[PDB]
Amino acid sequence: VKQDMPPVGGYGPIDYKRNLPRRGLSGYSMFAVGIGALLFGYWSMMRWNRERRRLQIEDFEARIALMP
Amino acid sequence: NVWAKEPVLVASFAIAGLAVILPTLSPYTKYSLMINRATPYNYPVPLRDDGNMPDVPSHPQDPQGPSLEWLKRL
Repeated sequence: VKQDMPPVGGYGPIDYKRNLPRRGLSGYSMFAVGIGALLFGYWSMMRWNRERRRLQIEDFEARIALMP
Repeated sequence: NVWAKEPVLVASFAIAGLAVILPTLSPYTKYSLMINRATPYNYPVPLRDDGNMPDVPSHPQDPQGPSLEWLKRL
């Protein structure tokens, strides 16, 4: 017998495609969810700032009543 | 159109135009004026009684003068 290195009856194929998934969101959906979380942060920001101004006015009234 | 040419310029002019025009529509600028005017810094001075005003309440507890109640009611 002979003992070279042949391929055994043929081998499987190997791909040659530029395999790209291009996944992720679109323009509109990513854009809208970013602006939506932005507006959520704005609303909570507005609420905290106006309640904070209430308390800071109370601090002003403390210094007024303390002064003379 | 120009949306592919210089898109950051288009978004910049868009947010700039709304930042210019958008203060014309507000139910809140009067609230801003009331907040930023009615915050006391200096001392609220007293004054002479005998002008005979149906105003200027003699007691700080007395609500006869102009005050705020929309503050705690947001």
